Amino acid sequence: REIVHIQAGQCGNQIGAKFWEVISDEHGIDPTGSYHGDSDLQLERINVYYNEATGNKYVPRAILVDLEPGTMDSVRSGPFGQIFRPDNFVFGQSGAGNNWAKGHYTEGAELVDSVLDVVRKESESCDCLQGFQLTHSLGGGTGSGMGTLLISKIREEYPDRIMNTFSVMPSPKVSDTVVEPYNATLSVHQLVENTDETYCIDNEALYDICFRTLKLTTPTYGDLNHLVSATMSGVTTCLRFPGQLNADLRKLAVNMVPFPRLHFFMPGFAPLTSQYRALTVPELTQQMFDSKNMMAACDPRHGRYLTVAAIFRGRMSMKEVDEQMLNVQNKNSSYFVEWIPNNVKTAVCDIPPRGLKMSATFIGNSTAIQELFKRISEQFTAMFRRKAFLHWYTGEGMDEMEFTEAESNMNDLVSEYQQYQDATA
Amino acid sequence: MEVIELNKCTSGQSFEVILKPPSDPSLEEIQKKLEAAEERRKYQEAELLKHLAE
Amino acid sequence: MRECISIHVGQAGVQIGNACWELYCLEHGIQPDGQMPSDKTIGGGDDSFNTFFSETGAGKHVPRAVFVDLEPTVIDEVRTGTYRQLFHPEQLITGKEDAANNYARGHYTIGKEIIDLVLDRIRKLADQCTGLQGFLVFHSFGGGTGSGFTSLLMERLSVDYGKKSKLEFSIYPAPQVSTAVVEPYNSILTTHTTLEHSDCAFMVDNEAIYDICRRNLDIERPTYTNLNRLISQIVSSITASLRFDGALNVDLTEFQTNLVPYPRIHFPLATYAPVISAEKAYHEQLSVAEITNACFEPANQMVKCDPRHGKYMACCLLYRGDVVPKDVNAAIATIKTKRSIQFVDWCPTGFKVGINYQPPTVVPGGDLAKVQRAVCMLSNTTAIAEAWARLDHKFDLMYAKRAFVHWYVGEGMEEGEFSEAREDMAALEKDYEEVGVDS
Amino acid sequence: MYTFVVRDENSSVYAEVSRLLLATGQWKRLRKDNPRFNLMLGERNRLPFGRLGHEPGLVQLVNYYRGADKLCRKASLVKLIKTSPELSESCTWFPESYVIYPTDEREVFLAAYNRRREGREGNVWIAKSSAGAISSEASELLDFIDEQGQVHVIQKYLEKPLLLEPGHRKFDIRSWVLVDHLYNIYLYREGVLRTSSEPYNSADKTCHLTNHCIQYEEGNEMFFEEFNQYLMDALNTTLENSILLQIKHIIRSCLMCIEPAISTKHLHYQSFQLFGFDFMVDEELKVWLIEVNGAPACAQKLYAELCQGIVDVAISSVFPLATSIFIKLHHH
Ligand SMILES: Nc1nc2c(ncn2[C@@H]2O[C@H](COP(=O)(O)OP(=O)(O)OP(=O)(O)O)[C@@H](O)[C@H]2O)c(=O)[nH]1
Ligand SMILES: Nc1ncnc2c1ncn2[C@@H]1O[C@H](COP(=O)(O)OP(=O)(O)CP(=O)(O)O)[C@@H](O)[C@H]1O
Ligand SMILES: Nc1nc2c(ncn2[C@@H]2O[C@H](COP(=O)(O)OP(=O)(O)O)[C@@H](O)[C@H]2O)c(=O)[nH]1
Ligand SMILES: COc1ccc(/C=C\c2cc(OC)c(OC)c(OC)c2)cc1O
Ligand SMILES: [Ca+2]
Ligand SMILES: [Ca+2]
Ligand SMILES: [Ca+2]
Ligand SMILES: [Ca+2]
Ligand SMILES: [Mg+2]
Ligand SMILES: [Mg+2]
Repeated sequence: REIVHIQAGQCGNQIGAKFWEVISDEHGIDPTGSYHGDSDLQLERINVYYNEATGNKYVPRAILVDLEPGTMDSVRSGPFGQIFRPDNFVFGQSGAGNNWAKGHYTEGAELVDSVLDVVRKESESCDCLQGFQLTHSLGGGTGSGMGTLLISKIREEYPDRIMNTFSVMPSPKVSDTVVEPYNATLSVHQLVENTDETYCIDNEALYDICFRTLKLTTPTYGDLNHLVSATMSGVTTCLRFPGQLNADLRKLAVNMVPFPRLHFFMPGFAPLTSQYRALTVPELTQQMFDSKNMMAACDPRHGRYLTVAAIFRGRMSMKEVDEQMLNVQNKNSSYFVEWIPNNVKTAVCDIPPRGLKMSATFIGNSTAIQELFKRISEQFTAMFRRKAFLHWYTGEGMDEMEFTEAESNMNDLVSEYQQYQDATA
Repeated sequence: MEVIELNKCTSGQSFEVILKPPSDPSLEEIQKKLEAAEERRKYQEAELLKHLAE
Repeated sequence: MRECISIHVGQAGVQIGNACWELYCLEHGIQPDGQMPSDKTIGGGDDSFNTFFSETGAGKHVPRAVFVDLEPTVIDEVRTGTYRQLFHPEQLITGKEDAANNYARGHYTIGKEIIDLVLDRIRKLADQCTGLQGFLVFHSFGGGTGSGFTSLLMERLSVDYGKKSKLEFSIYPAPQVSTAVVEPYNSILTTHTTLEHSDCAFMVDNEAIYDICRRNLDIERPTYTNLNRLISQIVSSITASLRFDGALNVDLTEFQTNLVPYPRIHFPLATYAPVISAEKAYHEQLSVAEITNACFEPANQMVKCDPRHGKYMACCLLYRGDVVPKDVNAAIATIKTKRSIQFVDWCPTGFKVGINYQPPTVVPGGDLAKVQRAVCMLSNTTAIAEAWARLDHKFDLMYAKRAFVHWYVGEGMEEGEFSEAREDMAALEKDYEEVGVDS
Repeated sequence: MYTFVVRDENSSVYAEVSRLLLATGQWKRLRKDNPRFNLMLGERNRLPFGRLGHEPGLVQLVNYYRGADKLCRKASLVKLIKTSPELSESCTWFPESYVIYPTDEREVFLAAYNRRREGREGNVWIAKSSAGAISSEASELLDFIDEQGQVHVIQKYLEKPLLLEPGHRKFDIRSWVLVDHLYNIYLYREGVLRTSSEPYNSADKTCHLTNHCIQYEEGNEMFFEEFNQYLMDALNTTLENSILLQIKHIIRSCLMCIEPAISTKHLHYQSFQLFGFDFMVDEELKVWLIEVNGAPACAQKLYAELCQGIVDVAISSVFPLATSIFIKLHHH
């Protein structure tokens, strides 16, 4: 039933805030937490993400976390800042210095108990908790280091609940600091053990989409976060709106993850928006499966899809949707594994996103994602082979061994993806 | 082709037509399996919490 | 008069149960508040419809039904629906969180927590039965509740109600309507566990119902409501002999006697005709011979398969409406010479026939045209093994890579249970080949 | 475009059909076990018909009729002709045949054999079976059947075959027949005669077998223009009149007989199949059906045109792309 949302760090809080703006709009909730919608389907599954406080107010079941106050202060000042529960803001002052060790071992350890206190308080008010979704980046300190520490503690205290993350992967094209490959590599290992579903949101891909498709010569983080918020709204649509599938996080994990470690999804969206022309179902299906519309910078033609989940939003012909989906599978027969029957699932929701008559959101468990983890691993090794920048971490108590193990684990992950990219029936 | 066993009533009738003649586990045994599965769950969870403790 | 208790497990079982009890109420003149004007014995009786409805002193006819689901949203539709007044709250059992399409989660993890409460409510229905015949169990193959909780419940029913008959209505999984990629797993697991606890099981392939809805009702995208109204017509024609005066199939034991010569091969193939669109303006009423011929068309079967390439072990014809035995025997004469109907050499080549004069009833505003005569054919033919083959192949494709297996082991199952279940299915397939094929 | 799969590499004809399908650029081959195919050029044995026609969005077609083995199996053919009212034991074009096990007919075979020895009639018989790839004494026949471990047919041996001159030599006729998803029957205009080079000696299996593997014209294969010209010169008649009306009649009888049991109309998948009919001709210009082959190879010269005929008539009629070489045998 209920989902508990957590956003950690600068990136995590900015994409999280956009997410709450978008879905609050879709459910007709104004910045003061009041419902002003015209349809009842807006409120049918509203409690998945919102508590109801008397006065007919809805409060996001969201927890905002950071080790420095700036980004959370902006969230409180931004649009919809007054919708969040003020007790749910949990922040320190020292910051994490884009250092995974500081978020995981030193500064973050000091704040983690207060976060877990707010988490416990939200869980206790849950009729039946499904699990948690975390928004964060892997390139920084707080979202990456403290994010994964939080996930570990939450798994300890709620071993049977689902753990889902939207994880922003760093890219040299949109780099804050050079140590991003270290942080991400350390984070990936944690995710491999302690999440059931992770949406890989690659900043390289977001940049390319803004530059090439959306024709934006100079993208900002806000422009990337528009794509991220549209995607997050797409993938959670089946959770938030009534439908024939009655989807929840655990059903999504069971049907998308054939092997526990291989749970890193490639999201995709169509039409790419930043235009009044109506988009037909064939165009939606062609764009949806195009690499240029996917938000992890991997080529799906370099691997094979283990599983696919697609949701179409708006008023359209379901017969045409099924026709186009079956057609695209037949055109791309070589890129779907044959030893999983019926591994492409389609859902429909009558309600479209804001400012579109119809859209499509794509969730792919593809072996091509190994490219992403290879990219990071290369960057990691390039610095690690000379021990470059390691002192920032050894100064916080870590040892080279932990780095060697994280690298080894990620290369293992890549190997595991290759094993099933080759396997056939 | 013969018709046999014709029964009639107010709601309907029934008959047979022939065209050619011919040419458990106990309750305890259940609870042992269920309790075995519960134990394998509890063991795997204990291994998880041990790992997290490390 | 001997009672029959219906058990509806999981989403598919519950929604189909809804369609069925709505149809029963229309067929017996029972109104949604439980009142039945034509019943002159208030508060009691041993009429034929009393096998499915008990009576209260207030004149309410209450289904002998239990609805079970591991989450509440589907059964809540029963609680707040048109026929809410029909059921005692004690009859609608709901859980907290479903089985997430996981057999192991429904059989072991979550089932073990609710099985005793379900058995309790069932025992409460059985206590008001002067002579309980047995149970009719409705469920899907593919769902986690539908498969796992049903198999556990069937074990416990074989324990607590030995000497009582158990019949299944099973929704066989189709990609056109499916919910999960792991449905082949759940199908094999629940079939293996349930096989020795079920006396007779009627499989309904969602693919067949879907195609019949598209083709005969001109519904481009059939919903669960359409599928379930068609399925409820078939179920009604199967249980009509239990609910009405008659001489054929008057007790659950007779289904085994007439349809199942060997205990493991207890899956009769159902074929239904005619299915006519209601929005269709111009209708023409099919003859006894036309619908009886339709019973041998693969496109009207509940499971897609070719009986021409199998052997019959038993064939029973259930007519409803304007039908007299003369037309039935004429039609049979024609068909025996125009179709390939081979029987096993150790069974008579007869047809057991039953006729109910009351024509099929349809839901007002439904998509089914009301016809003057209809027939459901139940035949036990080896051709249905094709469906098992299909299912088993899918199982094999995934299990060769152990895909998704970890979700089951994580609940307490063992990898060995998969192979055990699959070997049982291989035995079942071999049994069908031994009974039905020549060299 | 159109997807298809291949599950019979040994197939001579459908290796060429597989060749052509790619040659149109609009057909893409798949792996053997990928079930998302429009077409299956499938295997001879254990072909899983039960798994066809269940893929959503796909129209599925297979190059074999389930149940057509009753025609293409010798004991099955004999049983099918004796027990079908449409054919019957009376039918004139099938040589007298019996089935013997080493459901059995060992008593009636000898029962007629005595009626032939007493009648002083030509009493030569041949025993054979489906597994393989002649005598006047029955004891020598049955003792030969019991030494191998399979069901065998004993059939009358045509002691008066038509003989090609020059040579005084025996032949057999092969006709290729395509049955499509609508059960139209198409007789390929080009048949072949498979001849014997050693003169017929009614008093050595080579002289009495036509098969080619055991063996005037190139490769002992005489084609229809030449056999027709020979029939005109030597016997003042045409192939059409003297032989081809009977061949067409037999093909129609056999196929119409089993149509209700194998037809894929109203089924969830569709079948087609190419058959090889093997006929015998006696000195009265009477045509006798010898055997029906379900997976035949073609004549090397006739692989082309014919395989294009399979693609034209059988495959692209259901899966269309972006003068007839077939004779449509009409039927109801
Ligand atoms: N014909 C028909 N099939 C249904 C219906 N509901 C679900 N199904 C089929 O049942 C299968 C899924 O099983 P469910 O009954 O939904 O699952 P469940 O038993 O509720 O168990 P959970 O996994 O806990 O949700 C799919 O193959 C569906 O096509 C229905 O109302 N009618
Ligand atoms: N009753 C008969 N009278 C005369 N010759 C006969 C005969 N039966 C068989 N033959 C000869 O035996 C040969 C092969 O017999 P058979 O019917 O087994 O064909 P076959 O299956 O071996 C060749 P294929 O596989 O190409 O059809 C024929 O070419 C024919 O000349
Ligand atoms: N898409 C996106 N990426 C961001 C945003 N902010 C930071 N990043 C990326 O996140 C990484 C830096 O981590 P950050 O969240 O700022 O550090 P933290 O506060 O310690 O968690 C780098 O890869 C940045 O490119 C944002 O708003 N949107
Ligand atoms: C193998 O494919 C499957 C993939 C997912 C599910 C279950 C739920 C589900 C959940 C979703 O988000 C919460 C979702 O997309 C928004 C979705 O789209 C179809 C489905 C079931 C399947 O059979
Ligand atoms: Ca401090
Ligand atoms: Ca504390
Ligand atoms: Ca009464
Ligand atoms: Ca029993
Ligand atoms: Mg930053
Ligand atoms: Mg359910």
